[PDB]
Amino acid sequence: THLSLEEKIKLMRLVVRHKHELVDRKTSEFYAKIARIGYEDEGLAIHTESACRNQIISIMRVYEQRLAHRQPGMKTTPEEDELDQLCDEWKARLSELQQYREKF
Repeated sequence: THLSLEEKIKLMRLVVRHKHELVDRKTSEFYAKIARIGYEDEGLAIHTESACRNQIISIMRVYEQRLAHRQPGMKTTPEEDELDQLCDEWKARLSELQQYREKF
């Protein structure tokens, strides 16, 4: 299914709010919780764990494309600025966990 921009922001706000609850190698518990709270509180459709995770993967993929093609002087909206900030914060959490796994 396809999320609207508003739904993408609601979803990423939740992901970031709960980011410290993600435990490396326990992704199932995290994405299941996000899917549940997104449905119960933010009015998102019922998603399976996998479907919810796929939505977040897609948001992040498009974010990376936006970053790569951003141009100096481009005009952005406040919704775009918030989504980019949320995506940056989620990317940083994933990178933190990757560094912990690799280095120790």
